[PDB]
Amino acid sequence: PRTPVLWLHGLECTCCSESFIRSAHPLAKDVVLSMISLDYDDTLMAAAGHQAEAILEEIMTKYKGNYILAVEGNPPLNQDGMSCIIGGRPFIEQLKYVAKDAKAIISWGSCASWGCVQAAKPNPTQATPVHKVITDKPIIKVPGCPPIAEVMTGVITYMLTFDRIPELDRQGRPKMFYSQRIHDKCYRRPHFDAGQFVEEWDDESARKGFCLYKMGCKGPTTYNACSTTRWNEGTSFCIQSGHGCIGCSEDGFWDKGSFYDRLTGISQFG
Amino acid sequence: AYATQGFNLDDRGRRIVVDPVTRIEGHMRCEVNVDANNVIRNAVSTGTMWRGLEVILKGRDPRDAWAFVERICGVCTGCHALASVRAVENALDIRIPKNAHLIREIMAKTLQVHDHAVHFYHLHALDWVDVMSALKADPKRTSELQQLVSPAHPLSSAGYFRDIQNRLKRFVESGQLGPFMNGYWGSKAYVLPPEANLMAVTHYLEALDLQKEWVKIHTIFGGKNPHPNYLVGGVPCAINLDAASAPVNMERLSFVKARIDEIIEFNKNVYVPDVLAIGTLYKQAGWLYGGGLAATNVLDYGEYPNVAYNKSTDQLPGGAILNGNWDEVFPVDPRDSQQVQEFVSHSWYKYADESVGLHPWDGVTEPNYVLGANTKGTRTRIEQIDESAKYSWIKSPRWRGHAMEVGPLSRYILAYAHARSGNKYAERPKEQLEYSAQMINSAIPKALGLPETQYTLKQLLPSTIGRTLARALESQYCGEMMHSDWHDLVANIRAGDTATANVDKWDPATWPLQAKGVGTVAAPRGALGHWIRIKDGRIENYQCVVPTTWNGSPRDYKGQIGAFEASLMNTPMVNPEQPVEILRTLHSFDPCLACSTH
Ligand code: NFU
Ligand code: SF4
Ligand code: SF4
Ligand SMILES: [Cl-]
Ligand SMILES: [Mg+2]
Repeated sequence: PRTPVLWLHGLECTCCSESFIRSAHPLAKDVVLSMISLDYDDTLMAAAGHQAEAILEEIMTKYKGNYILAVEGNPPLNQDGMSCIIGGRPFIEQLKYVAKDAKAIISWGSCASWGCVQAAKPNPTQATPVHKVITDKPIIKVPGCPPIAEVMTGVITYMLTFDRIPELDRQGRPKMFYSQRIHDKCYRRPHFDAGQFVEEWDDESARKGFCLYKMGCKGPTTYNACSTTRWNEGTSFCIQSGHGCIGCSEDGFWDKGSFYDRLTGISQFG
Repeated sequence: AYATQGFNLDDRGRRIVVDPVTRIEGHMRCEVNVDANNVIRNAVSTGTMWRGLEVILKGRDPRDAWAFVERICGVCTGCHALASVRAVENALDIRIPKNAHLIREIMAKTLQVHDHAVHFYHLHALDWVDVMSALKADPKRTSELQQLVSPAHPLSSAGYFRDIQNRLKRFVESGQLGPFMNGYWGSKAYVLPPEANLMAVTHYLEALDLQKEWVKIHTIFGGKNPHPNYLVGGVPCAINLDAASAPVNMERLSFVKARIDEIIEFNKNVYVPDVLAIGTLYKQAGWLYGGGLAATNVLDYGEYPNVAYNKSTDQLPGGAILNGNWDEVFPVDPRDSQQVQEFVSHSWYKYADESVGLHPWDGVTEPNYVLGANTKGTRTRIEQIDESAKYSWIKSPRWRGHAMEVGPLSRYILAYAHARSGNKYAERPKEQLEYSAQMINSAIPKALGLPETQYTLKQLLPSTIGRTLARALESQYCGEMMHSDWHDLVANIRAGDTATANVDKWDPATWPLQAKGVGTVAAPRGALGHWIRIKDGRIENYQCVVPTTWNGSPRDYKGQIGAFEASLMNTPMVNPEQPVEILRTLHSFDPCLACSTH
């Protein structure tokens, strides 16, 4: 019996669902066919409307306290919650309903974890992360916009193998993936350490792969696996391809000033 | 009941509600009315989400905007970033270097292919393919079908198909059907034979594995996928051949070329032939519904110029066609205040005067969630939405007051029209179309032992089958184009031009104290534009009009219907409680609801 996963979608861009299917180890194909039972998911499921909604009732009954709730996106509280409508009702009502009998909740991405772009000032929909709405259930936060594909399937794999949520840091993120700052093992560190920086795009320094701190790189204050695990089967990451980290796995990163403004107090990060 | 655009709308019949519409991006509610014979006579498109990115952008730095707007959508990932950097560069009079141009084009065409192919197999296919009928297929006859549909596809043996069939059989017999749970399998809306269904399911699984390889092009140039990085003034991926320490070197470029060659093979051997074969079989069943506005009014901004900054060399040449007159393409100007305008008469927003449409440089986004008097249910529990009043988070874009369809089908109709008036840049899309028509009408029927048909492109293209076909052809053309772009990029680098960014106007102290700009993109789902005003280094106004905004739009002040609503009209449903035909036609637009509402 494969563990049922009910994958809900709130206010979102769908980057988390897309990242999931980029996983090389394991393949998303193998996750869906052999590891979980992906019983509700708006992006992939065959049923629509009344036939889709009826699945939730069936799974919650049959696997009470034995299904995982995965949430992509987040609930808005403004517009009486009707800036995100599902089956004619606010999304917050669906979220609360499915959460009550879940054995574990995964907040996929920065949207579910923290609020992400729709929660940036002035937050016209009062988009609210899942843990501020569901307060009586065990939640794992997997932040990033989106998180790395292998981090997402890594979390699932751990949960299915062990029937446990992995050890979390104090922000609710799994230590197995979010224990290092980007700046800890970033391959440009030897340049940072020698005070060798890009000062303008496509300068001689940029063509030599010098450090991106002075171009606004937020790697020194951002926790994720991008520098080591990297993206899309270890092909690259933001810094390797020439752009500073914008801090996308950190709470409120959209409202920490311009992405191209440098962190102050560089000595701090030596 | 009223008449508009040659359609007779009537809401007297039985009301059917589909909420949620699944296998799309984001959130949509669709309602229809059917007559005594289950034919759709009214259709209502409701966008059921809004985030307010246009509001969030105010006061921020234009150089940062691309990152915010990129998060409008993770499916069409990067097309908003491109629009944004183009809009800011247009406002600030920045010309990007040739290598930045070519790298952006390669990224855009990679998105086109990834988005189109994933859409067809993972979102659309299940409206045409019965997965349960694939269980009953003969593996030998499936192999024989494969070899007829696509001789050059190497994965075609009977044992390969039987193996795929057995894995599916086991999955089903487990009692945990997952994504196939509560499906409409066995509906008479499904017409394919078992062998075709098994072929399609096999390709579903193939595409799901392969799609993660294609996006590695984005990862090289833009660091990650989804949501690769962009830059105002060029690209961040600096070039050096003669280190291991540059973002782009010859080894990285050779890797990109290998991914491009894989894409070309997939489009030619799997995707295009599947759509031609499935299209032929539904054509044989007489399922030519879903034309909607494509039969009359189509629009695209035009994209992919052979020569940078020279719109006459667009390889998907744009413009506007009205009233089904393919002999006259009107030019489209995103700067003209009397052309692209958005109404909110039937949308959950407010203007000073909702009898007028606003050009996006003058656009306003103020939410106004309120339901009409004829609503069944309450503000937080809608049973039947009231389309006489405000009924969607999607604005209503119009072109000189006309309702238009956008997307790959629109671009292919435009390309065909341009080609027939002597535009040689449109020659390849024209060739693709004529080849496709001959396959659908003659070659495939003859190979399958079906009678030959004599549909013109004028008849075949304005339909749900035609819309699905155009998407596949565009995928193929985009793959072919980025192959040429790669050669141009490598040639330019080898000739000594390594420039990737123009930083002359990077610092806001160099900017005009106020400015306005527009960036347009042929996004996977159609015509995308971003319109920006800048004041004293900050964003003063930022308005997006997105392809699914056009296609999914509610009615305007005159009561004219948009593309989704028009396309559902006059379609028979086998069972009005099973939305198979509704889903087939809606999915043919590849609705992106987060895009549509932003
Ligand atoms: N293609 C696409 Fe997006 Ni998710 C839409 N509609 C566009 O800009
Ligand atoms: S070493 Fe730290 S600031 Fe330079 S993470 Fe950003 S480019 Fe590497
Ligand atoms: S912006 Fe890129 S390196 Fe920082 S994906 Fe990794 S934490 Fe986001
Ligand atoms: Cl956030
Ligand atoms: Mg808009």
